[PDB]
Amino acid sequence: SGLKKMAQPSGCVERCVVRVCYGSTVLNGVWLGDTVTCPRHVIAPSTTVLIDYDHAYSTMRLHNFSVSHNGVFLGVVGVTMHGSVLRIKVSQSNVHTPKHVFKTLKPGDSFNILACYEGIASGVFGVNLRTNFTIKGSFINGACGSPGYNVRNDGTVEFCYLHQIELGSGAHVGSDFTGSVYGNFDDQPSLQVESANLMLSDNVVAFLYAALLNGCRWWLCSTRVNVDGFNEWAMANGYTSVSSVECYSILAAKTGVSVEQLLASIQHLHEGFGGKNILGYSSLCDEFTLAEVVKQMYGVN
Ligand SMILES: *[C@@](O)(C(=O)NCc1ccccc1)[C@H](C[C@@H]1CCNC1=O)NC(=O)[C@H](Cc1ccccc1)NC(=O)/C=C/c1ccccc1
Repeated sequence: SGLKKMAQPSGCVERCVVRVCYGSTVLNGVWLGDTVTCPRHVIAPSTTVLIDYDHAYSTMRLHNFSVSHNGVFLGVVGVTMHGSVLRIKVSQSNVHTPKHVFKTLKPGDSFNILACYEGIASGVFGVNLRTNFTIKGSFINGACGSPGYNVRNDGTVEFCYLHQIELGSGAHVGSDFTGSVYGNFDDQPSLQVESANLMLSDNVVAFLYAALLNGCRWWLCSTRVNVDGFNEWAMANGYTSVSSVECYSILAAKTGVSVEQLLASIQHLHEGFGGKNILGYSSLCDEFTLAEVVKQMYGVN
């Protein structure tokens, strides 16, 4: 039993990370085959004023790159720019390149961030892409380029995030590997503020199924609320819509509690826990996808 917000093992990704230097600026790159992808502001001239990236890229000289890994040398052959990322071609093909694909996160999706500095993985943690296209992460200076990823069952790494910026709120933004910044924020020192963050209802439902299956039932209401009724309530209260109730059929089954009843319970529980806890949490928790709960409670053989 238990529910921990865990990260998929980081090993396959650790060996794809590299230090990318331009001038004196240093951040992380993701080396797959003979390409290091990395955030493009490694070439930015300065933080305070708006950056002409077109100009920076046209005036960018290869001789000021230095791409290393654990002290070893990767040569730069050339550099293209694609949205907010550079694709640095390099002389060696990363022998540790994993079977991978590039995949763009929708909000609600969960993924793993490997926090890296100077091309070295320092930490790993799970996180959800929020409705406002930010994540709540922990990144200090030098964390840009830290990759985010998921790993499928066939061992396939889905590379889906490259850390780029921290908004004034503390919320974190990155791009996918095509260079599209999540939520169409700009990788500039500008004043951008994120929309309001909604509670990811689906994840709250899965959380509550998990609580049930871990013998935590005190909160459970005898009220039922249908999907349309819930969705309407949600808009008014800072919550997302809830997906088809059939998604949860396995957990409905195993607990004998319907989504409808959990949706209702969500509404009462919105008002506070009264000093009680649900699996340790003191307010409702949307950290966990359905898939996470199912995998964590049932997902071996
Ligand atoms: C990255 O780690 C990074 O770009 N590092 C470059 C670097 C500078 C100095 C020494 C070593 C490396 C960093 C990550 C931030 C820092 C704290 N937490 C983070 O997530 N990114 C930034 O500092 C960026 C830099 C930048 C990018 C693009 C254009 C200009 C500057 N800046 C910001 O995150 C703050 C800009 C901002 C954006 C919106 C609203 C307010 C402020």
